[PDB]
This record gives sequence, C-alpha cells and structure tokens, in this order.
Amino acid sequence: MQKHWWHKATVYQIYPKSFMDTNGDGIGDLKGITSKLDYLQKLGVMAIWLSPVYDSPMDDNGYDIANYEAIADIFGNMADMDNLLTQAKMRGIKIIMDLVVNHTSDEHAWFIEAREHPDSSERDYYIWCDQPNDLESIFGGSAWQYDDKSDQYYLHFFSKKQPDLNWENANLRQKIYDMMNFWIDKGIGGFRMDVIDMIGKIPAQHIVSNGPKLHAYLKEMNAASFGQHDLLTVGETWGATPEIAKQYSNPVNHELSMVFQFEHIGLQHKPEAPKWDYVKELNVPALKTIFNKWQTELELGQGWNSLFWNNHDLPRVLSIWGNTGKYREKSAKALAILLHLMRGTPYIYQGEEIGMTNYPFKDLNELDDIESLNYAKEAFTNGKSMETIMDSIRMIGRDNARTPMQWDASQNAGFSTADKTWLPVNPNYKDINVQAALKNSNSIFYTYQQLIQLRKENDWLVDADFELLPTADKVFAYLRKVREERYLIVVNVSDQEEVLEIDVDKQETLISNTNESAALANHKLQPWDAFCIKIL
Ligand SMILES: [Ca+2]
Ligand SMILES: [Ca+2]
Ligand SMILES: [Ca+2]
Repeated sequence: MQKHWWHKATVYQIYPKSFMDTNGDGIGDLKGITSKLDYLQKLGVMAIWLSPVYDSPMDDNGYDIANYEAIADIFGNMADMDNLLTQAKMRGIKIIMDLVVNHTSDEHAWFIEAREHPDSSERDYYIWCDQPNDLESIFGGSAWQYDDKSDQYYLHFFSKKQPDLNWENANLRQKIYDMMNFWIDKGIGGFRMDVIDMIGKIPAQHIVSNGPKLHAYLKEMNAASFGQHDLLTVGETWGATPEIAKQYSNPVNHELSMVFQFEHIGLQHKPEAPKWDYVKELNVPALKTIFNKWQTELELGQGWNSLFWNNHDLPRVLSIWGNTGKYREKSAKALAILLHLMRGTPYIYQGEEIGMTNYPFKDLNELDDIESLNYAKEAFTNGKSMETIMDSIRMIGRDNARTPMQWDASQNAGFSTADKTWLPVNPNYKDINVQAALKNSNSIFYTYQQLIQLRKENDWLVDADFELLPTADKVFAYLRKVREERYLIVVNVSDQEEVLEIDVDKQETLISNTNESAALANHKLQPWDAFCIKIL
C-alpha cells in the first residue's frame, strides 16, 4: 500500500454560489471562498472539492459548461481563481476542480458549430440519431431532443441544454485531455469526475453507466493527463458496486484514486422507486450491511473508499438521517464520529460542520433546481397534490443543500450584504452559524476538527481493518485493529436509549460526545451517544 498525501486528507466540498458573496449580488464568488481559507485551514481540511465555477448558462447551475477554460463572470475571473489556488496552497490546501466531461452546455462553442454546420468535425463531438429509442433523461422526459435546424435528435441524459459528448470519438477525448492538462498545469490538486461512469455509454444498445469501454477510457485519460502527477481523482459513480470500485481504485489499474458510491444514499427512497418516494426513517441495520460491505470488500491495496453523508445534490444529513431538534448538535457529532473513523477519504459538505439542515420551502417559485421543477410539473398532472410535491421537495430537493452558508447572525447570516440572496437563508441561522460554532468549544465544528486531526496524525485510521460488531438494531459499533492497537467505535443512531451488551477494558478515549464511561458501566447508550475508545 503506497501512501499518498491524500491518504491522510479530509476534503471539503464548496458550492460556489452559496459559500460567500463579496460584492452584494446575492451569489457566492471566488473572492468569497478565498477570504475564508483561514477558517478551512483551522478546520484542518487538506483539499477543497470546488463545484463548477466555469462559464455556464446555469441551467444546471454550473454543470452545463460553455467553456472549460473560462471562469463564469458571476464568480469573478481567472485572476481570482489563480489567487485562490495560491492562497490555498499557502495554507496547505489543494483545489480539486469539478470535471464535467460527459456533456457540455448547448451554448458551448463545439455544440454551436455542430448545430450550425452539421458537416463540421465537432458535429461528431455529440450523439445524433434519426430514430430515437426510449432512453429517458434523468431530469425527466426523453433523452433525445429534436433539433429543427439540423433535423436530428441529440442525446442528453440531463437537461436539454446539456448535450452529451461522444466518447467514441478519440479526437473529442483528446480535446478533453488537453483541457484537463490546462488545469493540471495551473497547480490543481485533482479532479472530481461528474458521472464519470457514463462515458462508456452506448445509447443504441441502451447502455448507460458501466459501459464496455469505460475503464479503457479511464486508463487512456490517466495516461494522457493526471496519471504522471500525484493528484487525487474521485469519480461520481452512481452505478458503482464494491467490485467495480476495486477496478477504479486499485492502484494497479492506473485509473482513479477512489469514487463516490451511492448505495447508502439509496436508502433515502423505496427500492426500485423514484427518489421522490422517500423513506421517512433510516434503516440502521440496512446501513450497517452496506458500510460493512464497502469496508470489507475494499481491503488495503485492493481499493480505496471515499466517505460522505451528503453533497450539493442531497438533503443535509441531519434532516434525512439525523436529529434536527433536541439532539441536533449531538446527533451531528454522532454521525460525524461514525463516518470519519472508518477507512477511507471523508468529504465534508459546506455547513455540515456546523449542523445545517434542509430549508422549509413554501412553494415552487421559491425553488431554483431544474430537477425539482421538472418533477413538480410532471407529478402535478399525475396524481400528486402540490402539498405532496412540496413535501417531497422539502425532504429530497437538491435546493435544500444550496441555501447560503451560515457564517454569523448578521444580515443574511453574513453570507452577503445584498437585499436578497439567490436562494433564501434558513431562518435557523440565528442559532446555527459559524461564529456561534467557533465560540462554543464543544460545538459540532470541533468534533469534525478533532476527527480530521486524528486522521492526519494516526496511521491506524488508514492501516486498521474493519469489523462490525453484533449489536442492537440502531446501535452502530465496530472495531478497527492493527498490530497491538484495538479501537472500538460505538454510535447510538437513535433518538432513544439503546442497550450496549459489551464488556471491554477501556485504556484511552480518542473522542466522545458523551460520558462514555457511564455508557460502558451502565451497559446502555443515551440518545445519539457516540465515542471512540482504545481498548485492551
Ligand atoms: Ca458575488
Ligand atoms: Ca427543420
Ligand atoms: Ca446592501
């Protein structure tokens, strides 16, 4: 197991439009991010996964790129970007850019030429057809959009303004590599690869993710760009299984460092049902099976896990799986303890470290996300009341993760000085904000800070194995072992008292949000009790 700088790293995901606004337009920008690097350094993260800040029409808020080498005017300019890289590096922080190459904006120059001149080479940069099959767009409707100018349908698994790139075109792939090397030379620390498991798509055969040439393309990409460097590459792979992740992350395959797997996220909705048909409560026994599987199947040297609870497309963890009332702070720490002490690279989504929650959206106008808006329009004429629709969106809507970062108790939680913010600031900012989190020595922030420091200083977080222990349904306990070291992690993922039928010899407490001694002696766990102790 060759160790790289990122094996001890914790990554922080920033959603640019909602992090920090510095010019009063109600939207976050690059200078905003740069001004908060001391805060992130204090937190201890070693890298930032920066969501798209490239030139874009914003149909999918940055994931529909019109120019891979230009900063969207709304975030600032290339000078601001360069300074961010510089200032971040000065503080031990690397920047991981969001690589979105499965598709581009329909306003990208390649597509404009493809449509304007169907004989051009860029025409083959996309996927066209005369007779469309029944493939569907992930944002609703057909994945094929009819273009009346050229008289053919172009593929788009996402919005109509996000035409898919043709990865069978070796020349297109090379263009992508040239663009990737453009960013590599600027000093980035890696790439977060957007739906990367779709580049092996074969539309005509209804093959989307995990296509036959997927890994060959990744090997080619690696060899043509990031491979020669020591960067962190993580792919967003919704169709990833432990076996597939081994192929992606085992160093011997020369592909990626790790990938985001969404099997645990699948528990947020009924099996074989739309994400909108959400599950009210976390099936802890189900989560235990999934986490244990990924921990066991990806043994050191054979692969590497990424660890996350939420992102810019998911409900904040406290709202979907934690507690947002009497045990908000405690459940937040519990969930933090539970995830970060497993083997892998953990990712913290902005606001997660202070325990932010979903937002109580009142109506559709207040929303912004095309996915939710498309869902609402369809659902309303298919048996769903507006109230039922708004209820699903308040729980699952991607906009819940996109409300402004809550810095303090001043106007707009200190996010901006503008009359209004692009997305509304959650009123709970009066109680939930960075300033208040930093002031309280035992706040959620310090739990994450401590977890981050434990990983940077102790090899066992990486070297130790993982063993799930038999416990009550809602109790998530496991031990990490290596050499003469044995670590016991116990987390009561429950709003109520649970049993703990174990006997151990505690020799050291690494971290705890409660009186771990009392729990061990009384053989019972208080709601959301969580701790890691070194045992004999
Ligand atoms: Ca701004
Ligand atoms: Ca026509
Ligand atoms: Ca003002």
